[PDB]
Amino acid sequence: MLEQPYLDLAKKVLDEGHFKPDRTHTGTYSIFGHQMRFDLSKGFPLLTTKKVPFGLIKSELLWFLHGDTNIRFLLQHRNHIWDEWAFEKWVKSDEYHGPDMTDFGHRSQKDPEFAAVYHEEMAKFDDRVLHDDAFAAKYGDLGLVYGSQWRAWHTSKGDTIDQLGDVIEQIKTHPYSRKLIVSAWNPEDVPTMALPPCHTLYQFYVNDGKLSLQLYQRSADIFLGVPFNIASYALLTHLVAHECGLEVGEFIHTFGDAHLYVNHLDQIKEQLSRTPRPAPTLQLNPDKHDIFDFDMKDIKLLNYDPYPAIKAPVAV
Amino acid sequence: MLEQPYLDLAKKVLDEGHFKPDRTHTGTYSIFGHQMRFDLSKGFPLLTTKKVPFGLIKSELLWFLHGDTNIRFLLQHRNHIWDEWAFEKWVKSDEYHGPDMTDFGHRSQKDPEFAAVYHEEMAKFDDRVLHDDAFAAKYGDLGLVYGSQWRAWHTSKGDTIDQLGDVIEQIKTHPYSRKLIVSAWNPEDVPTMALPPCHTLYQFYVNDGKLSLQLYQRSADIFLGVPFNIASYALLTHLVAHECGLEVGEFIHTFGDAHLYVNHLDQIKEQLSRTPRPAPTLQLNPDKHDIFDFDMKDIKLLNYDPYPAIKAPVAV
Ligand SMILES: O=c1ccn([C@H]2C[C@H](O)[C@@H](COP(=O)(O)O)O2)c(=O)[nH]1
Ligand SMILES: O=c1ccn([C@H]2C[C@H](O)[C@@H](COP(=O)(O)O)O2)c(=O)[nH]1
Repeated sequence: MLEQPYLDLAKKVLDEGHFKPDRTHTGTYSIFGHQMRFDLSKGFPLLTTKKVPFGLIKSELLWFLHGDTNIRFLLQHRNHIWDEWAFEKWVKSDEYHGPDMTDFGHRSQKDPEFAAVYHEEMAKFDDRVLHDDAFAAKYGDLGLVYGSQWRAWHTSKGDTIDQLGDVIEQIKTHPYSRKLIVSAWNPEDVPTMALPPCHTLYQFYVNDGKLSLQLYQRSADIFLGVPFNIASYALLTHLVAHECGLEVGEFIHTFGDAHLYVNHLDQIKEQLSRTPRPAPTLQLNPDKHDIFDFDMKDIKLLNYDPYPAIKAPVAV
Repeated sequence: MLEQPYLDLAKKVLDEGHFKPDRTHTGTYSIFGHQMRFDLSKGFPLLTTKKVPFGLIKSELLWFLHGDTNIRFLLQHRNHIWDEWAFEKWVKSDEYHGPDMTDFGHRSQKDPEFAAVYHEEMAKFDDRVLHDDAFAAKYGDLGLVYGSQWRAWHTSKGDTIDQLGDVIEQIKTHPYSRKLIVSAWNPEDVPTMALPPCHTLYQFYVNDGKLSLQLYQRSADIFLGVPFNIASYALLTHLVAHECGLEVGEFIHTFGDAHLYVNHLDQIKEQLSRTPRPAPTLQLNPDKHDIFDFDMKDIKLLNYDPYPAIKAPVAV
């Protein structure tokens, strides 16, 4: 089945992943260097052996495509995937005067009541960003996140480069170019960042009128991370193909440190006992072609029939 | 045998590589996305089914390590791998007053006498760079080449970052870091360059006291390119391991566009009829550990017994 490569990665890490301690002191089982491919002509690689929220995937991707860096957009779509990042700044600001939120991420993980005051402050923060424009401009803007890296790479000369916009043009004028590359890694910024890009670099490739894309992910959470990562980039591959009038080829996913956190083993084992169902089909707006001017309604997933979702503790 | 992955790549591209035209109008057979690994504890991956000049590999690598960008160093070691690049500038300079060298690369490929006047001017150019310090400073310096990218990444703030020097430190203080990454791709520079980095990015990884390195090569010449590329990075893996006091793991080589130029098929087929011999063993100076202060004498290849070399026309 289409998603089999993912299940095969989960197995391999269980069988031969060496224990390797990580920064979160949680513990992991990892392997270095792995690659899997998905034939996008066979279907959309959104897992069926477990329910994945495609809505969070499409919204976040469009957010990236717009060159947006402000969370406000996301909250407007109920997408909270990045809140933790903006909320941190607020908490550590001189304007922040409320309950000490030190190590709130896992502190909430170890306190039902702390998580109460914490989920309270968070709910407030999200409200301000949603309504108070000046507050949003100050705390809702992540700054250095995929959107600016893809669409507004700051140059020494003081300008900004639209990597993605330029590459799409190159695909339209030199499809056989061996350097349709977009980077998210900037040695200048990487040192001072909290979490340097996990999706370090990706490359397009065209042949026989088909578009393929290879992604280099330096670090990966097999259980919680990967199911999403696959959907984000397979979707990007479709959008760019659509915009360039090409057929879709395959999404090649290359890994650096693929890992399983020790606290996801029972969950991963369970999923492995499930049998993949046919993959869903993706459908994009035929009339509209400028992918940068796309919105939710322009992308629809069909025939997605997953198994129930699988809950598991995030490693914080 | 140790080099089997390479032979397996050659086969695969012959069997299922789709014809794909390239910028040199030569013609190629390519595949997108491939990965092979070499267990460095089993030997050094310098091909035995064909003779490869390790001297050119060690000198060029040290050149990179020194953060050097001036060809002068290379010529001092009889290494001419980069001449073509510096020679071009000279030819197109206002100080250059001699035979028109337009498209000299392949123009020489189609004229025994042009190649004569051309090899004459080149021999002169190399002499000036070797003796005339001022000329070298002007034409012998490539500027944006691996050495400066690895060891002196120019920042907007006006500084220069030593990626490699910093990463080696991180390996010594946080070996389990999932971001021991060095990039050679700069969106700001890539557009105006003649040949953007083929070796786009590489990543270190440590576990069980062993160092592994994964390389992302966006484009590759299976026949003339790869045999060298493998040696350069397997050697870098050894040097860094040596400097950090770790054992050696494996070199994982990831590819974007792996290709065979149409004019190398008879040669590749011939090599495929050869049977790999045991791999050579690498030996580094035990007393000296600061790899940036290394020189030829500090690295020796043992028991390398290849088959005769295989001549083939370079795609220019
Ligand atoms: O889309 C994402 C984002 C993050 N990660 C994971 C990788 C690691 O589990 C953690 C980042 O820790 P470091 O790799 O930076 O050390 O987040 C993913 O797999 N997918
Ligand atoms: O160390 C090297 C340097 C170059 N190439 C090859 C790849 C392509 O054959 C050509 C570069 O052409 P473009 O890929 O940039 O389009 O050089 C290699 O395989 N190895």
